[PDB]
Amino acid sequence: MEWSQIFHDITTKHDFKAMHDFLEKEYSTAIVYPDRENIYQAFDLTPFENIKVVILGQDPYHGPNQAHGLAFSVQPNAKFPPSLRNMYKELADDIGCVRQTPHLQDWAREGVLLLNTVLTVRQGEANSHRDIGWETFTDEIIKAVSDYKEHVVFILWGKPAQQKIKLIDTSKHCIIKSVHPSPLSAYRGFFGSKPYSKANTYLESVGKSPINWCE
Amino acid sequence: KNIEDLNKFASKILETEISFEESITFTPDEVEENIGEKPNRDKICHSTSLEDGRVIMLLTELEPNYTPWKLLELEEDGFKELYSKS
Repeated sequence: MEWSQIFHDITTKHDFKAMHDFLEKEYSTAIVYPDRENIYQAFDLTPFENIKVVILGQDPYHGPNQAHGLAFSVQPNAKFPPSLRNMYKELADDIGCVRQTPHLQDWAREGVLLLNTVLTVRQGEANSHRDIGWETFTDEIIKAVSDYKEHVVFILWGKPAQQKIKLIDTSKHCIIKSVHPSPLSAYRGFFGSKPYSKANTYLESVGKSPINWCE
Repeated sequence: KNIEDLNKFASKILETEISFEESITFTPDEVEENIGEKPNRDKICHSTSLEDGRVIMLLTELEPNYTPWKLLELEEDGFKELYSKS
């Protein structure tokens, strides 16, 4: 099964014309992140059939030289945002390795769908493109991954992400849920979460190769 | 209103250059479990790490107005309030 077929079925079932017109006009008249050419990068680097793990984010980073179409990732030569710092701290405490780059393209290639629920945002405006239609799309993606794949790990950080358990068949799929790695929430249960070993233990339990979380 | 406004607001209250890197939406239950108070409405937590190693968090209301609500610095076991509406 290919993204092409899944995107086709999703775009039959819902009219995205109004969204594509709006987004056309937005890129014309505003700074919109990430660059047009990266909106779907999470899909390009992680074909449907290579999905081992789904990590949900909210909306892309809204500062320059930050978002590139992956959840949590930023550009290689960009400041490490706090949530990533805490992801990297736990990863060192959990797996052992210390990541020197804040780019998560290697994760995506390993089989981690780094899917933001909302795939665009206006500069400096958190949630600016919430409910222009991106959640309709993303929800169908999450539903598709659950319906057609056999045994996938969904990692759900914070309650907004955890609302998507509705779309997951929790009898087929592994659910790793915890408080957000944001510095507001991290010390109240994200440290010692061990989402990375837990994911790999589950993948080996169903005959899938571990994800190499390190570089 | 946008991140410039929140950067200026938070820069005034700390008297050094603040640039917020990320904005994460939290539910009221989530704000409660972390700071002790349960708001009536979703908050967005705009966060940054500074050169001196300090972690600054501005909680605001939702889009479109991102009205401040609390400003916090991270301590060993908890937080330090640097601004509050209450």
